[PDB]
Amino acid sequence: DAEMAAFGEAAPYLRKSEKERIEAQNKPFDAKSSVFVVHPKQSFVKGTIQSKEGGKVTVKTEGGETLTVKEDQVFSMNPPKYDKIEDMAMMTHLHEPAV
Amino acid sequence: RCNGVLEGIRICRKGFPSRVLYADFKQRYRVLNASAIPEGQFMDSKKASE
Amino acid sequence: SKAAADDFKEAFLLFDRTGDAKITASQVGDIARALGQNPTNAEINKILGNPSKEEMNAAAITFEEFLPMLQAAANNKDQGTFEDFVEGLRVFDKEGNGTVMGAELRHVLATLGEKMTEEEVEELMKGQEDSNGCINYEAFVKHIMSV
Repeated sequence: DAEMAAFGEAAPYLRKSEKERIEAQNKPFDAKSSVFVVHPKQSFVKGTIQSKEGGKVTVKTEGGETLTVKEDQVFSMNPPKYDKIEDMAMMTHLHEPAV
Repeated sequence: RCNGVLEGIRICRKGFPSRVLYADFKQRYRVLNASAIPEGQFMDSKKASE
Repeated sequence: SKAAADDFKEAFLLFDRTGDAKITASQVGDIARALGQNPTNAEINKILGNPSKEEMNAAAITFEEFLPMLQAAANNKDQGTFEDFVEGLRVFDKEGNGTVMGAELRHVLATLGEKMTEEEVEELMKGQEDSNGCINYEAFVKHIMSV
């Protein structure tokens, strides 16, 4: 904010307001349940883990859908701290979906 | 895949996947040894995280 | 065992402020240390809870519980090796001489792990650190193991 001036007008397209950030990184997160998953129509959509079939997984969706997919059709989701990371390679979750 | 992007991620993950930028490192984690991590981050943007 | 050391019972009469021969559960950590035992505060905490004993509500004691808790803590004194204490601080500062910069040891002792107050940190550095800002931990750990 303080920094950004040079751009000023461009700023919004380069970086986000220091609270937009803050409001995004500092939010509730449930690791053990929040996840990315495979999806027949849409490539990978996000969801919440519901149950566990011992090597199958049932997940809710973000749109509202329930699918029971393999263990490796399921991929973790980065903590909010990594929202719109400048360098995805700083993420602690190097997946296909997260990218 | 065809870009190389996904291959750079691969090679990274064999390696040191997640890579934190220093300030981005300070802010989020200062609180862990709050006194000594804050001092580090403030005192040298890099030296801090150290 | 007695070796029946009856001076542990005489020291319990010096820590009980009411004279009724009971010592509250919050004093048991510091009195195990004053009898020559250094259990960590998480260990003192666990054991307590382990035995469904809540240090959150009022507590009393009896000598008949404090004696076996001191005897259960007395086996853990084999963890007090001075090689690892001096080698810990030798990995904490560069060069071949045992000196921590003042504020490095003070901030690490207050904020890393079991929080020691900065009042207690200043009382443990008072005399061993001179005005150069360099604590010689060869003599510092020697004097800390003198008590």
